[PDB]
Amino acid sequence: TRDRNGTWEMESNENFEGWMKALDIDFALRKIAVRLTQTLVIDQDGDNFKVKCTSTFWNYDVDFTVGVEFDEYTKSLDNRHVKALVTWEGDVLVCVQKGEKENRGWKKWIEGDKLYLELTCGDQVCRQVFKKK
Ligand SMILES: *C/C=C(C)/C=C/C=C(C)/C=C/C1=C(C)CCCC1(C)C
Repeated sequence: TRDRNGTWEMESNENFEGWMKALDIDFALRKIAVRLTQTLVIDQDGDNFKVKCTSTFWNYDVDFTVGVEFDEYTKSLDNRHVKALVTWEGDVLVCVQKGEKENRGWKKWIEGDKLYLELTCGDQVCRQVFKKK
């Protein structure tokens, strides 16, 4: 399915520290973030998405249209400008963030009841799994 709509509660988070370190997020901020429980809210309407990842201190929001490049400034993360592009590869939602870091982006799959998110930077992959609330 290409559906991603819903409220998604994190069940597992693998190598979040390694991925934050690959982005050069400062150590002190990584220590605050690393085991915060995350909720991911996705609103999807045709090509248009609004994605909100929320925690206690610390949010990450992005809105985009599938197939339309957009500038992203990761102000609450590593504070870089990337040219982002989200597309479908079959039923996989794929984002490439072109910029300083190589292999930077994310992918979302659904399998069973569950949303699988892989965040990449350099040689690091962070694997998260969410259940729909
Ligand atoms: C499709 C879903 C995506 C791309 C969600 C990405 C979520 C993040 C990059 C969240 C990052 C966060 C940190 C690096 C610090 C802790 C706060 C978070 C969880 C919002």
